[PDB]
Amino acid sequence: LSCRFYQHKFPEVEDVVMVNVRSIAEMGAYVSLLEYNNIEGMILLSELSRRRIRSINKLIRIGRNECVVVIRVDKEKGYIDLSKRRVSPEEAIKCEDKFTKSKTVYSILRHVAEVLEYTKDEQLESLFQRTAWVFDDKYKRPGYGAYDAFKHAVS
Amino acid sequence: GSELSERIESFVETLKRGGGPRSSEEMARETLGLLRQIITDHRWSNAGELMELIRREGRRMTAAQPSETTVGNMVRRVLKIIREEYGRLHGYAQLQSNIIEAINELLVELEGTMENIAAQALEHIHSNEVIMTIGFSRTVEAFLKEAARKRKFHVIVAECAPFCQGHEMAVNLSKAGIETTVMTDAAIFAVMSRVNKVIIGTKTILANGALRAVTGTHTLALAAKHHSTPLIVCAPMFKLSPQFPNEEDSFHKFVAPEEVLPFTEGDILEKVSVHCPVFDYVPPELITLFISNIGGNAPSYIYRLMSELYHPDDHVL
Amino acid sequence: QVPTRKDYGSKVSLFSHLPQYSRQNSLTQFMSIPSSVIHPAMVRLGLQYSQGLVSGSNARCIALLRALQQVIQDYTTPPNEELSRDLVNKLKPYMSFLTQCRPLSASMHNAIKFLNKEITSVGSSKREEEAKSELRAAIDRYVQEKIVLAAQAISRFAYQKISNGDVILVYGCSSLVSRILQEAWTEGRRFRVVVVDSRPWLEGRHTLRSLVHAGVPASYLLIPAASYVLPEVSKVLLGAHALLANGSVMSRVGTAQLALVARAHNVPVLVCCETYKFCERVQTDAFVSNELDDPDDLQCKRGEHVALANWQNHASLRLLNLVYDVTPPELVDLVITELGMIPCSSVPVVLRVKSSD
Amino acid sequence: KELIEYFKSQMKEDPDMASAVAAIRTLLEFLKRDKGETIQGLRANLTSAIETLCGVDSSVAVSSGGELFLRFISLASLEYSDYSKCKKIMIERGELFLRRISLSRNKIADLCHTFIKDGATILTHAYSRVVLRVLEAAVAAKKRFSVYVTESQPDLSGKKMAKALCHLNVPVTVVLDAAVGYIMEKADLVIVGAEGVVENGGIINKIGTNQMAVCAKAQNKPFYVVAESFKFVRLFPLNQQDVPDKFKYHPWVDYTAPSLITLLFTDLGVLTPSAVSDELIKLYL
Repeated sequence: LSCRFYQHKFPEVEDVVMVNVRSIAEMGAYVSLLEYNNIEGMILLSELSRRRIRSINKLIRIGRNECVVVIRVDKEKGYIDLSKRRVSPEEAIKCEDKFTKSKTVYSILRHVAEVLEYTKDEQLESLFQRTAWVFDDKYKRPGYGAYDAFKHAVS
Repeated sequence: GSELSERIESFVETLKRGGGPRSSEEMARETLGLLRQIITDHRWSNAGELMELIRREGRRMTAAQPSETTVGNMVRRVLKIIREEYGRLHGYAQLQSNIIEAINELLVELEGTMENIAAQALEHIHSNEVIMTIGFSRTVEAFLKEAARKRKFHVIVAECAPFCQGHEMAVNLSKAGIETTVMTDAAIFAVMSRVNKVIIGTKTILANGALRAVTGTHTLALAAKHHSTPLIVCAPMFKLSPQFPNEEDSFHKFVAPEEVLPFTEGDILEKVSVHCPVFDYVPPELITLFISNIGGNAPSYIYRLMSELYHPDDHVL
Repeated sequence: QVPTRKDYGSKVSLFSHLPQYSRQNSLTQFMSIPSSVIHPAMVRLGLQYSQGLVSGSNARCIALLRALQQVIQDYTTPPNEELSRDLVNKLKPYMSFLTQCRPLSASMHNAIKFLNKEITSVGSSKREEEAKSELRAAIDRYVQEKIVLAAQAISRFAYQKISNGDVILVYGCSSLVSRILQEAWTEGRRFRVVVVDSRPWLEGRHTLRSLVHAGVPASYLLIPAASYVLPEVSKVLLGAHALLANGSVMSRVGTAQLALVARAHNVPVLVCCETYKFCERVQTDAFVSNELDDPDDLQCKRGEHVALANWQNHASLRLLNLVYDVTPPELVDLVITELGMIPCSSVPVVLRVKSSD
Repeated sequence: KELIEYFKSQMKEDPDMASAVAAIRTLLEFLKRDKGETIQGLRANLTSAIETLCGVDSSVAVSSGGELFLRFISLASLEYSDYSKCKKIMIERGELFLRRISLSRNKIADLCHTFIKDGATILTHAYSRVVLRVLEAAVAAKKRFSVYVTESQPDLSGKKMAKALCHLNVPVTVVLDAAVGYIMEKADLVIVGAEGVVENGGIINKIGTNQMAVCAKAQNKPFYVVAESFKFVRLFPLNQQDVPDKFKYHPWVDYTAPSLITLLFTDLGVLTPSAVSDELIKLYL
């Protein structure tokens, strides 16, 4: 029982997303996008660093969460190109805080759906769209708007 | 500011008094964090002024403890990173964030070292093998305790006489079930007739392929050269030092002789001369193979890693 | 899908992790006759490899690249998929089938790595057959230079080393050493070659026929009698299959033994290897990465009492024929590549100038 | 032949001057005096110049320095397309390379004399300025040691080395050249000057060296070899006849196995013997 974190199923261009590396290949590093229902992405071998890299396993760390910037996206082909070279430490801290707030909102709505015993993923996605994605579309801020609305609703 | 010098002096007398922290990868992370704190808490116009600054505090940190080379080679690697960025920006203001992201890349390189050696560890272990190690090192015990997941073999952990730290390695490998045999340090040539290969760690790799390590392992290297068994030095690349062996006789670290001859021996302690060197020198001709996180390298290849990680103008620090 | 082969016989306790197959066993008993899971060229390559018809390293890599050319020529692209990912996702079951037929040579591993680096470097804005012809031309140029230009360069570098009145020792079957001896005999050097052979391949007869047909006076010998001839032998030439990062020489099994007896008789060792047969992988013995052939190949017919025929009745009987072994780097003197004469200590260093750095 | 006359005038004006640097200066003077606008026309003239310098002087360092200079000319010809600016580029780059080479010996002295312990024993071979420069930097660094120099029978230059060290007021002793295995057990380190380094890590030196090397092998003594970077040779001698016979003429040159050599002390630093092949493969002859 899982869903994505925002109302869009695919991230936009130059959008820093939080991923976890699952496997390493010759073309790049296969990752999973934790805030987009674990869709498969790829960090390129040319984009892993700004320095000459002899091997992919020196900086991959399969099992570690990392912030990567999206370089190319294709909804038809299903290809998502990611990059660790383009992201800044300030953008990495911003993506870490945004992923932490979105994961807190995801855990809150998962506990709410477990209390409501909604075993179907479509009813849970409708609950997502009626609770968090409506505020995210109203405030035009994915992750920040839903967490801000929940912090205001707690008071 | 002032808190920087607080942390620097705390690190300096921490290295002066004892081993703080215990293992070396935490110490390398502390050194890189201290170096990024030094480059983020100062003001400079040229890169050479920060270069002279880092050379001065590197001199201070290696004058705190001359026997431990990890802080010195980390300072030298940061110096070569700064030199490479100044050379690639010379052929100005964006230098600081470039050194910050380079230090972050070095931290991601450094946190995944032992598990990369463990990933390449299966290329050196076959079934029903006799392994002999010396001392205690978490890289070699992690190596063996994950290589025993698909292979079944034997590890003979020999204790070292100043501090029998191989008992901890024996009880850590025996929990994984690798049929660990515990012996002394005097039976190595007594058991070298059956040991197929020698898989040890080290403290510091020198520039010529030689290495200082836990004491008694030069004897093990001599016995393994006599029996022509290959030596596996499972060592990371932050123990790589450009310091040559014959250099002002500051090689060995001597400790208190209480562990060799106790204070309750008698009046004979006055007319005796007890030395306890906890480190030993192994030449490169008694070494077969080094295993780093980037792969296996020859002792005839340590100069290339030296010139790729260090600069010859920073050997004096 | 492809199942795993039944490992034949009783394995050695030190070789429990390495597979041991048979030649009377083959994988295609439970496979389609129009091969759909594996390519027809790939299953043809696997049958040519499993039966022992292609045993030389350069011949194995050349037939592998020809099968890869037939794979790329018979390749189609599915919709909403890129070539640079689907090709590496489809070639990995092919290489797994090839490994399942026989443990791969290191020349095949370096060819796999170079092909993966080449088909990773294809931009998706290119067309289908344009990129296919570019990759076919890249494979052709790669095998062209790193076979014939490397062989001509190593033959030219060995022609200036072999003198007149010399006696040369060879072992096994290699195309490079045979081409070196043929070009040295035809270009003016007068010498005689001592051929050392070993059981159970008996592949020294191939280079013996290559030396007699070239007009060279030959001498055929075995590995125990090489100690009889090494006081006579002035130079030992060997054909290397792989060179490792410590300087070890992975070749046929009677190499480090022969190099040790040659050093004991003060005869220098000259291995002949190309720059594409190098490895970043390193091993220090013949036990952690090796090929195991059939256990039924060691038997012989010396009269009427073939003793290793029904060897499987004895539970305490192990049969073993090692294929590859490594040499200590202090035993081999020369390494003759197309860049010149190096020691073994520059095996990874040439890799550093062959890794685009 | 003005080239051999200029070579002998450059080599005889300074007794502290090596043959290889005089050959490189002669080659630079011949390239400045050529003024021929041709790549192959300059390459053939340089090859005839090195042919004359090898027919006159039978030293290995002369032909080594000419091959490095020829590789430098080939690199400078392959870099610049037009020859008019390339001539001045070759002249300026060769003058700057000779200025870098003429300061090499002092660099060897300050980077090499650090290894020698105080109160130790040095074993050394025949006369060369490099081991004198290393030893005078060692005694300028306030070190005391006892020196044993080989008498070196074919030309009694080790006695001249001992005279130059007694004028330096250091304890030196002419030891018999048949006694290098007699004093090997007292010699804790053996530092030797070489005249040519082959590709694998071995060296080309005077005839009494290689046996001393195996005396350093059976008795576990560190055999240090000291040589500059212009003595790097792109050869592979396997046996003792496999050196080129034009440098022999009672043999004059012994090939020393690279396994018998502990360290090298070049302008790149204190190196393993495997570093010479690295420099020779990125130099590409």
